[PDB]
Amino acid sequence: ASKRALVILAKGAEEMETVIPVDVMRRAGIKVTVAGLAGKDPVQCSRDVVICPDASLEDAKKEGPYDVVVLPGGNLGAQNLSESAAVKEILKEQENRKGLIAAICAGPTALLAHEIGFGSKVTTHPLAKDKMMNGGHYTYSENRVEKDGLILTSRGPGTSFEFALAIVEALNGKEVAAQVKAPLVLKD
Amino acid sequence: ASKRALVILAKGAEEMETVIPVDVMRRAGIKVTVAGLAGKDPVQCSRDVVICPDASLEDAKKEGPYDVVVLPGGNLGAQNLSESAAVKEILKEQENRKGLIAAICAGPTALLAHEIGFGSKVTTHPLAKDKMMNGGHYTYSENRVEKDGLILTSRGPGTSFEFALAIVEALNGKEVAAQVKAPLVLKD
Repeated sequence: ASKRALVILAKGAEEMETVIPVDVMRRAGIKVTVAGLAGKDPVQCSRDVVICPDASLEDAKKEGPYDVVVLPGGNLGAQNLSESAAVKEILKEQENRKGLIAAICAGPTALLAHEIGFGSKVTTHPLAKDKMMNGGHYTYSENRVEKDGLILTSRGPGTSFEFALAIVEALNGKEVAAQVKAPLVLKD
Repeated sequence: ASKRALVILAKGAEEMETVIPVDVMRRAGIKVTVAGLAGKDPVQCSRDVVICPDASLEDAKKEGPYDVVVLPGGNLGAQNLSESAAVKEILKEQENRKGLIAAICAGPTALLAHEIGFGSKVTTHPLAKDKMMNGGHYTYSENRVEKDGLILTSRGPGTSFEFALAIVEALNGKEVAAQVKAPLVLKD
């Protein structure tokens, strides 16, 4: 009866956008797997923070399904996500089974690369808007967090807490999100 | 001419309170050393995120002085900081040379353990107030970020961005803090 979350961690990911959702989701009682795109080895994030993943993506792939798949941002991280065929397969499968897909900052651009969720309203970092909108396959929003159908997107490192709590509310409900939020000492 | 920051990372530290200041300080051009209290080996944070430190504290100790020493929170992390004689020596030396000391959430309780900065106004997580105030050696503030003399404190994971930007403003000035803040997409 435990919800499961997959966070895909590639070289160049924004470490804040990785750690905040993992931490908050685990506070909400969600079982989170931090999966390394390239294997089990430690991952050097964009600001040189080095994180050890829980598992390789190859192994985590075999322990699904997940109630949410989480794509952090970081320009080089998102580019690595966008080029990986394993990500394509994971995302296409999640879309087909109507599971939640969550991406933040530059992360949503991996959705375009993999032809995921065309027609949805999405947001990105302002600096990633042009890339996301190439072809007009999505409708753009400037909301700090945007959720359309099963696609949940957010704008940047500074929206990471709101992004993570939206995932919690989607998986575990508004009351759990509220309970997890209070000890964090967020402003609003 | 490069400012230097030491972040002391112990088992049980709050990983969000560790990664956010490191990332933001590096965006501000500060040279940050993430130093592991127990050695160079990977550190399991409070929500099971595993971070690889840049160096052992023993080695980082020899490459000072630092313009700021940063104590993350997390209840067990702060307890490990409070029990370490190496932390005592590092903090006492930083106080004597009038360098900045920054602690967040439960981190400030290590200051009391090590008799650092008595008489200053400080804040903590609400749940750590009673511990910090044992003996009446500090004056308590409920401000989200508090700075009195060379002691900079903050309240919780949700204040981590404001805490980190206050460090930047203290070391590099208000204009650099403002430049680093804009791409983060913070609300206020």
